[PDB]
Amino acid sequence: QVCDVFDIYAICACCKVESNEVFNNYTFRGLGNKGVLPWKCISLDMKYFRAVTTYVNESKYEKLKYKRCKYLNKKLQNVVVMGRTNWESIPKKFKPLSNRINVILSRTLKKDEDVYIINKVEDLIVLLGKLNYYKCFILGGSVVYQEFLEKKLIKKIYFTRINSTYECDVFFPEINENEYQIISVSDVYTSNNTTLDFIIYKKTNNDDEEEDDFVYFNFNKNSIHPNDFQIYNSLKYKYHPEYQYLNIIYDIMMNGNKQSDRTGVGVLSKFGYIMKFDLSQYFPLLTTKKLFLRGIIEELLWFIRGETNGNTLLNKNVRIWEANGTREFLDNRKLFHREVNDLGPIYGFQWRHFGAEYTNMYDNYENKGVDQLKNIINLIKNDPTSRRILLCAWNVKDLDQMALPPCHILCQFYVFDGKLSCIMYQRSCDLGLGVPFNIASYSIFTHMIAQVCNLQPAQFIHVLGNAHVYNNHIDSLKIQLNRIPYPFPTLKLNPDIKNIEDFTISDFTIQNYVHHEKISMD
Amino acid sequence: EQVCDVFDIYAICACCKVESKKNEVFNNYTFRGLGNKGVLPWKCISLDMKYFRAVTTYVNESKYEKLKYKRCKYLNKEKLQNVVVMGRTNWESIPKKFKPLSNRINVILSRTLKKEDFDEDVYIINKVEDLIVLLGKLNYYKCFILGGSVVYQEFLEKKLIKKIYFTRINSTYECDVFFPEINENEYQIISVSDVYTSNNTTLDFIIYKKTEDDFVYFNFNKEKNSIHPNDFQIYNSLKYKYHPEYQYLNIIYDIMMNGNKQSDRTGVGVLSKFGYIMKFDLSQYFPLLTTKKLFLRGIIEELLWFIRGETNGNTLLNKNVRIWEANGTREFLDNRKLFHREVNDLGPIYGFQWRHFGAEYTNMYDNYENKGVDQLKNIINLIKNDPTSRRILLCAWNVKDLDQMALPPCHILCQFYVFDGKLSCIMYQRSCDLGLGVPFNIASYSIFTHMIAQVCNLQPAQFIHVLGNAHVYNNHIDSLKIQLNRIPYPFPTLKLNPDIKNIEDFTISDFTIQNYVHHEKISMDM
Ligand SMILES: NC(=O)C1=CN([C@@H]2O[C@H](COP(=O)(O)OP(=O)(O)OC[C@H]3O[C@@H](n4cnc5c(N)ncnc54)[C@H](OP(=O)(O)O)[C@@H]3O)[C@@H](O)[C@H]2O)C=CC1
Ligand SMILES: NC(=O)C1=CN([C@@H]2O[C@H](COP(=O)(O)OP(=O)(O)OC[C@H]3O[C@@H](n4cnc5c(N)ncnc54)[C@H](OP(=O)(O)O)[C@@H]3O)[C@@H](O)[C@H]2O)C=CC1
Ligand SMILES: Nc1nc(N)c(-c2cccc(Cl)c2)c(COc2cccc(OCCCC(=O)O)c2)n1
Ligand SMILES: Nc1nc(N)c(-c2cccc(Cl)c2)c(COc2cccc(OCCCC(=O)O)c2)n1
Ligand SMILES: O=c1ccn([C@H]2C[C@H](O)[C@@H](COP(=O)(O)O)O2)c(=O)[nH]1
Ligand SMILES: O=c1ccn([C@H]2C[C@H](O)[C@@H](COP(=O)(O)O)O2)c(=O)[nH]1
Repeated sequence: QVCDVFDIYAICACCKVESNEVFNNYTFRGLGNKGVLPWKCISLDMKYFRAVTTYVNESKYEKLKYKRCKYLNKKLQNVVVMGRTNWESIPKKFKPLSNRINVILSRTLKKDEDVYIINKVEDLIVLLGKLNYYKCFILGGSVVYQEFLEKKLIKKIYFTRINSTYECDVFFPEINENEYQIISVSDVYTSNNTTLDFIIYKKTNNDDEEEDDFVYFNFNKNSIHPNDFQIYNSLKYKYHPEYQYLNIIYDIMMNGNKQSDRTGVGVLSKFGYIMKFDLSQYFPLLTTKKLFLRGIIEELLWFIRGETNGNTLLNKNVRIWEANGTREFLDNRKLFHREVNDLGPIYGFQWRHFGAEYTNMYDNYENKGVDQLKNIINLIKNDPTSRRILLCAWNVKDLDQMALPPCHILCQFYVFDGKLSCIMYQRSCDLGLGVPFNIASYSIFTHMIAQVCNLQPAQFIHVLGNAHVYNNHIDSLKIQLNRIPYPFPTLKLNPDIKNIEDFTISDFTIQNYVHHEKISMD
Repeated sequence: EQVCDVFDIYAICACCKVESKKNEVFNNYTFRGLGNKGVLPWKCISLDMKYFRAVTTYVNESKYEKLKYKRCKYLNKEKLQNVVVMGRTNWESIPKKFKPLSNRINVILSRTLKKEDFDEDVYIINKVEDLIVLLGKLNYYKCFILGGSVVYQEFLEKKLIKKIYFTRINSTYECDVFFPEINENEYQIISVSDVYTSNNTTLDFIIYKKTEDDFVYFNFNKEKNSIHPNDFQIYNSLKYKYHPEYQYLNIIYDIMMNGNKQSDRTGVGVLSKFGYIMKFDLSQYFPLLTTKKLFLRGIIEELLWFIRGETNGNTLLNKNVRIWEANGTREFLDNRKLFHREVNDLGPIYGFQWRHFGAEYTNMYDNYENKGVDQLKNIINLIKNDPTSRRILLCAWNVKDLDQMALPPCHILCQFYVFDGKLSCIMYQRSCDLGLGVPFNIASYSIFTHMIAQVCNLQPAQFIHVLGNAHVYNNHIDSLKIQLNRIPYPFPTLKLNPDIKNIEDFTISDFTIQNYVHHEKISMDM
């Protein structure tokens, strides 16, 4: 086939377009608006474009030309192909595209030279056949893209997913998932007030003596069916940060220890993982299934007021703590003298009143115990290089009085160069149902603390102690592992809030959340 | 072109330590024992046999034509098996059932015996040069010199070895023949394996050496201190850095190269990073760092004092353990606003939180029996009676008591994990002095894991070290540059007196560190 011989690739940047809402690859399809780009200026895409359409490997060319000659008969640059409309839109100082053989497909133009013009697609394969070039990149225009994809002349699409909405005239054609497959996903980035990532579609099939040393050092190296993780195992580059979560799921399914549970539910378990999410580049809200945050934010606000009254949450239809406050749950816990939905000295109490005698959920605890939360905020503002900036919910004295002992043992904070990072240590991690919400909670918490200390959020670092997958989440997680993440959304806080106690539900906005379908984990 | 590169001649050996401990010096020549009375110095080390088999039988057919090409070129010409070469004494030592070595072309060096003296499928050669002639006329992948001391010695001196695959057997036996002293300018270590236990010894495997476009695109955005670099020449020369000690050393390198400059308490300045995990397999080795000398008497006395629930610094000072001396002084306590604290009364620190969390601290002499929560007793009962519990945590960070402590704990919490009769331990460290504290902290929580495992009738599995604020002191940088260019030794082992059934019944004499091999003392302070 002619795209393998001549190495014809497409490179495009697609934004989202105006009108639950359902998402798919076609979500990202905006190319142009009235002759020009639909977006202001996205310098990381500009930079990826330059490096991709510029890169040549002279050491690799011998093989390309042999192939090209054998198929025909016998300083290195790439070729770049544009439609006339596309060519028009390009400024001036960049106009004869640097270090690239500029080919222009037009039925109207002809002429300068060293800069080629072609009347038909077929007349590109002729020109390719007569040039020394490394690879051929189609820079498009909708029409150019439309016709090259129709003719099956594309080996890979280098597709930038610009995760924001613009007014658009012209759209990338709908890539058929039967003709092309995604093999690679980049890291997620923030450039010019949008997140974005870089994915690669490929056309489907329808002094190395230290290599033996590797084998020698490997001389001593679960009824899951990997063949069911086909999309997951096929991917070459899984750099999207959502793979930190998905890879842990894969590791527990493949290598996890079979253990029984309180009920006899059964888990696969492992011990000790770290995930790190860059809050400067994205908000890490899982995209491989639908996640809701109103509950999560109300829980955090409830913690921050130091509440222990489950009814405050139930009256707002936040039901996270409902099972933990029933008569039966508290009686099983030997809390015979505890009122229904009185969760005892849990998170909120330990954050605002650590060490105070707990009475009931209605008592006035003002100025009682250690206000750890106010203390960690003062340490951050007045002693940011302190290695003592910890918020601890694990009150050993109070554990038996809590509806249950906290899963989220502590937060530690780190300040460098006006930036705030947070470690949270979780003793017990329900990878299928809990951990996704848990990453979102403490990611939101890191933004709130950062903003009230006039700092920028940097990393949220999640340490997993007992890390388990429920045997009844395994089918749902097989489905989830075979979905390709989308670029992450962004979190906006109302910028007016400079005190940790002044946030309300309306101060929080998730932007550009693109996600696959809700999964019922059981 | 060199004969050893055309014909791909390698040596493979296993060397133990030899007969003669207080102020003892170690170097690569520590591991030199090859044999005793015409057999091996040790009974069975089955993992070394497994490794020897895998190296001497492995072939990549799809790389042979390339090697054929090269050999023909050099000689002026146009199932695949390795060759193995043995001295006659070596051959006679091998049990009958193992001869000739299966799936290998067997070659024996002899003058006294000829081919009529052998029943087996073997080539007899009476000089080194006839080996080279033979290799020139055989189809084979690689050639392994399996020794004899006389065979190794004559193949090294003649520069006919491209690499030595060297097993370091970290135990002492009676030897009468020895591997030649390797010349550090002829041969250099390029690679070091994981550390293993086999047949009640630790061992590792080192290698001496004779002295895609899509990937590029996804790295389009690749950008710190680099304010000492390639002072790490040996560190950076190594290809495979698999010894678990590199978990420690690689974090040091990461902090030096990418660390953030910040002030701290003392005002001495550090390089800092946030969030690391190390994991040590206590079933396979005791991770006592070997790139500098460490002593354990003090850290074991500290641990026993923690378990006793003690806060009296004078108890350690009377055993000549000074770990807590500086945090016990009038000036230290007064600068903490502990004006009403007696000298060396460290307040409600680790041992108090482990035995009496929640009790009102009075003084270091009070009897706190049955006050506060005995967390230590609770986790031992949880491990025995509820082993799948996700609540097996021992926590020293008592928020209420922080200001009463000489200083707040660095070692915040231990979480335990039980599967299949093995105990693992995560310890979370809020603040980690990589150059001085962390080496001791690894050894301390590794021993604790052993103690808890034994008293709950479990075997130790992993000690998992989580580092929060991980820092290198600027005054330690030159000392750590030295340490990082040192090649780790196979780790020692830890034995406990097995008669101890209760966490509280341990004493210093119940602990033995065997086969500690290390580089010399470093003063971290210049
Ligand atoms: N987001 C992205 O990655 C990219 C976006 N764009 C945007 O898209 C728009 C440009 O694309 P769109 O309007 O389709 O225009 P195109 O660039 O696809 O241009 C179409 C023109 O190219 C010529 N042409 C097309 N097919 C042939 C053929 N088969 N043989 C000979 N000539 C042919 C004709 O020129 P003639 O008129 O001379 O006959 C045709 O009118 C702009 O808004 C631009 O900024 C462009 C590139 C990439
Ligand atoms: N730990 C380890 O990795 C290893 C240990 N060993 C141990 O080493 C000991 C035996 O080794 P060591 O005593 O040196 O003896 P060797 O195995 O080195 O064999 C020595 C004999 O081989 C013959 N030989 C050597 N070189 C030549 C030559 N260039 N030309 C002709 N013949 C040659 C001679 O045999 P002849 O006298 O018949 O001419 C010589 O006496 C044993 O204890 C064995 O268990 C051996 C290998 C590896
Ligand atoms: N990933 C990706 N794919 C695409 N195909 C396009 C794209 C979009 C429109 C026109 C062109 Cl030529 C390329 C873009 C966006 O980047 C642009 C767009 C328009 C002009 C432009 O300036 C000249 C390039 C200078 C240089 O590379 O040195 C850069 N992104
Ligand atoms: N790393 C390393 N290098 C060495 N050269 C030797 C060695 C030692 C003595 C004789 C020989 Cl042939 C090889 C050893 C230990 O060798 C042993 C010991 C016990 C059994 C053994 O298996 C031989 C048959 C198994 C097989 O290969 O099929 C090999 N270790
Ligand atoms: O914030 C939370 C609270 C709970 N869990 C999950 C982990 C376990 O499945 C269970 C806690 O049960 P124990 O570990 O207390 O037995 O709830 C979380 O993942 N996150
Ligand atoms: O067991 C210990 C005790 C102390 N430190 C080091 C870390 C810090 O450099 C210092 C205490 O730091 P702060 O209290 O200032 O965080 O002691 C350790 O690494 N481990």
